[PDB]
Amino acid sequence: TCPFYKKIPGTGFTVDAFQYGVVEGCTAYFLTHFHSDHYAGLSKHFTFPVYCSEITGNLLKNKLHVQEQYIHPLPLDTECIVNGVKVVLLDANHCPGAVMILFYLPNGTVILHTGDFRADPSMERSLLADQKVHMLYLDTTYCSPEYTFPSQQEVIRFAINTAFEAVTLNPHALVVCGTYSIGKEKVFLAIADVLGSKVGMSQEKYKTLQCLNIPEINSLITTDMCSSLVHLLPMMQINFKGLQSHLKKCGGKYNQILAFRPTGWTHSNKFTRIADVIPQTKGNISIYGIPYSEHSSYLEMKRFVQWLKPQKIIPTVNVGTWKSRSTMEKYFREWKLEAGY
Ligand code: NI
Repeated sequence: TCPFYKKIPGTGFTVDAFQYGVVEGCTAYFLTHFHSDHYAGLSKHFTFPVYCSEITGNLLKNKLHVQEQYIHPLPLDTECIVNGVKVVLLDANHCPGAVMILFYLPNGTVILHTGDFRADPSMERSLLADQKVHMLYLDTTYCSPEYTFPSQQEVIRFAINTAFEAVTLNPHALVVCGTYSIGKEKVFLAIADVLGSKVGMSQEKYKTLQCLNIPEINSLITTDMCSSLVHLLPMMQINFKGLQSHLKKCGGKYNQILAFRPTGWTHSNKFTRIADVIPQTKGNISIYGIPYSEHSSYLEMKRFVQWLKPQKIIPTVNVGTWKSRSTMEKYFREWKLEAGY
């Protein structure tokens, strides 16, 4: 049974609600992005209309085999009528194809559903500038002041400078980057660009990347592992055992691995600056955990919400415990008292 925070009142619409069977009264199922917790339940046997971005619809057709007749891609930043209701899709600054959804209800209420997002001041000059929002369905993943991390640009500068120094010292070093979903592609693309290499990967991951409308992608990635000195592997394999085993497979081309695990936040964020980050090392293998987030920090979230001034907030993450729900409600009231709405 579908929870209340996935239903849009006064419509036949749901958001990210594919794992509940046939939802009573639902005429259109929206999908914000192609991450497994959000598409859980979709498959080639799905027979109701799915609304989404073009990139999400490429992934639904090629990776999950959803039939074409049920995929309804919408352009971004463009007013569209769906089943009698005006909607707009906005870039969520999350993974490729991820959107926020503005719903203009027939009674005059305006609802923003952020999906998953990383708030940015550039959103203050989108189509959100133009009118008031009554209800905000908010990605609260990091809604507590302990959740701090650097800008994505600082993180990428650290990664590129670390990889370029290692491989210039030792031209026989291999760079490996962990992945387990779409998102965070800038990590491995920026490192391969400074090294003058294509990125090598499995046929399954190549297929996924070919769905993402990245400019000049054919110049950047390959399935020919032997030709490349930046490899992608499953995130589960980014450990000393898994990396040893991969180095065996490269036919004595390499004698060192430098590996990256883009995580979200970890408690090593509470003490260490990005500049001061060091790897875990065993023999000729070194592993860096780098804090590349595709969700809002606490401060980015608070800025967005204090600018938007919604009348009501509905969290969509961390909703399963009374302690989490009470913590989030306290911060919402602080923000509102401080800003005066
Ligand atoms: Ni996500």
